[PDB]
Amino acid sequence: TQDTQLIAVDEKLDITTLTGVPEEHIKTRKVRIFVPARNNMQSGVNNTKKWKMEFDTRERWENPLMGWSSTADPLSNLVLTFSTKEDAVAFAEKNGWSFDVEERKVPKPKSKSYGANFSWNKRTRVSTK
Amino acid sequence: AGLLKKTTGLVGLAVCETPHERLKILYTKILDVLGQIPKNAAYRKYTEQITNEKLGMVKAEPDVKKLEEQLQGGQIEEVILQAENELSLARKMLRWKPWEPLVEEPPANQWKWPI
Amino acid sequence: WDNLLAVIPGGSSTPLIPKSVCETVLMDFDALVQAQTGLGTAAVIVMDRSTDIVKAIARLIEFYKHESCGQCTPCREGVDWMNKVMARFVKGDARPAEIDSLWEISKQIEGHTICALGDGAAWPVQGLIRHFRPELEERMQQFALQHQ
Amino acid sequence: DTRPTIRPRNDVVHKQLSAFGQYVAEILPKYVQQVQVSCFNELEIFIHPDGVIPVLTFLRDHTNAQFKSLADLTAVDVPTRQNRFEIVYNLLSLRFNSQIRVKTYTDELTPIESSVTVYKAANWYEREIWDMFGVFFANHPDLRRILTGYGFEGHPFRKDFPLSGYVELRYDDEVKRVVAEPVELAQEFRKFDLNSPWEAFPAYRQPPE
Amino acid sequence: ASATRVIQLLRNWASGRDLQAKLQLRYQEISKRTQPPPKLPVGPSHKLSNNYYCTRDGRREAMPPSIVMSSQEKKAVTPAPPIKRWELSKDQPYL
Ligand code: SF4
Repeated sequence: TQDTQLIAVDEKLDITTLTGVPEEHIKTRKVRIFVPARNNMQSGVNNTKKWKMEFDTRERWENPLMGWSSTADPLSNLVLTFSTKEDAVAFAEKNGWSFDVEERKVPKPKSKSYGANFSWNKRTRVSTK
Repeated sequence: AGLLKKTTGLVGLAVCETPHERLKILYTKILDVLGQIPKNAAYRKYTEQITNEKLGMVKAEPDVKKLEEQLQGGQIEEVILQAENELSLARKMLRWKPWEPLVEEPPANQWKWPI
Repeated sequence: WDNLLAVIPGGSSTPLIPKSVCETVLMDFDALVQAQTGLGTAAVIVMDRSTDIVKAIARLIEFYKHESCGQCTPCREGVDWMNKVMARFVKGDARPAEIDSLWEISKQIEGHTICALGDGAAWPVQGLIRHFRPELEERMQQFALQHQ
Repeated sequence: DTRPTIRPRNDVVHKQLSAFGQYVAEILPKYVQQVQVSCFNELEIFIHPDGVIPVLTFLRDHTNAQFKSLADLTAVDVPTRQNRFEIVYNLLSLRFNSQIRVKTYTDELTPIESSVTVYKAANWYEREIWDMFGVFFANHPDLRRILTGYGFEGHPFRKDFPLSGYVELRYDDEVKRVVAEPVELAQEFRKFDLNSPWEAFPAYRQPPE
Repeated sequence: ASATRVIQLLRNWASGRDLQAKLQLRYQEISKRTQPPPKLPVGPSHKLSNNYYCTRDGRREAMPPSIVMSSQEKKAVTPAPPIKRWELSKDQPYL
């Protein structure tokens, strides 16, 4: 459908050499994904819908001066975005990076019945609303 | 016609001493170069309509002054440029062949905004 | 009936009807709500010209404030708000727009409550806004007029 | 539109771009994937990668389109999408005072034949894209690192590139010359998690995909 | 201001203009630096009634880009009507 001397690339794409990241920062960097857990104090849900590329945390030494957290981890501040885990791993493998997986936290069915809260032979009666 | 202008209002482009018949002959050019395009193609049905019309009002009144506001193309000297540009296209897609359907649908959700 | 100002034949949770409209109405559940008032329990309370109507709802909203349980929000702080702005109405610390605001506020507490007490709070005061508007208009105009 | 908060909409030209969008769509249906307009009277027609030549050659030369003012050659990285790099053109019509905008999709490696022919303004922009995003373009006269530093590594606007970078610089006495050590920040960029977990706009919401 | 008469006519002559009528230094036309309290106006929608955010919520009024053609007799039309040629400024027609 795109016939212009196409090369049948059967090997997984590895663009790691073009981006030119330091060698110590492509192997000694565990790269992980997950969909953020909702902030338990906030009942809002419109954040646990995307996968992200976040890394492992290196050391944070206090500055000899007033005390800023001086860091030498350039890749630490690299929270990416991903619509689906399949696209998330696709980025991970395309620039081959030591990675692990994680399953989307899926809600369970809350069987809710306000009529249950008051009962005669059932113990789910609530003493105070 | 009238007195031939000295400046077109744009540097580089000069007043043509041969305004209408030059535009006409190159217009007959863009009738015939369009010939080797099949009729079902959309660009033909757009072009020959826009072609065969403005070949009309140029021969409708040979004078330069009225024809500026016949086509809303400004001064005639830039209409020569733009009609030539339309000629360039007819030569361009003579090899582009832009009428068989869309090459391939975009890769999954390749637009998908927002993400 | 001439010295009368407004009988309320429904009671507390029922819109006060001005004396003129009381002269021409049937008291059934249908006909009264055609006049936009309620009949409820047929608690026919009579109140004449000498007493000021803003003072009448002053004690009425005070009763509602002391009877709300605070369970649902629109009644809890809502019935508190009606008493507060109406307290300005009685003395006259308001403006003609504020009459519209309390009607708008009365619209918000209408229906949104768990029970009909919040709705029952609207009906008397809501009837006032539609019926005794000039009486409210003179009430808070006088306070500012002779304050200066 | 008696209210003065929201900006008024303009429908007469709103229908005009859509009519012109279909007008372009019918002529060259081989390369136009989908065309649409937004609320703010901005039409965008979407082209296939190998379509940089004729679509712009169309808008540059058509007697009824004649969009010649090349506005900007932008790129938008989208890591989710397979063709993350999205080269974006932008043309302005002098006679018809409108702004066309065509955008394509491209991988890290896949090229685009240089559109310097239709607009030589793209030539100088074209250098920036390979500097700024890194997408190489085919048969480009001189496609150079022109805006980043000499001998830089990688592409800073790939969303995988740290904001601080990879190499810091200082003058060193023992070499009497500027040496590029790896970065070591005095203070770390205190990222802020700024995303309200409640629905922002029910209009543009993505349905369950 | 400042200067004396015979100097003014010297610079008036050398410049061919009357500089004393208007100069490039402020002497007394400057507004007083301390000013009365600036009572600012209010917003156009500043009203206790019928101003719900259900009415003016421009961020919400926006609709995702209206799609017309997707991958998955007629007449020619223009992106906009052709522009019109501006006339010479009747104030200064020729510099
Ligand atoms: S409206 Fe009813 S439920 Fe709600 S606070 Fe008032 S009395 Fe309680």
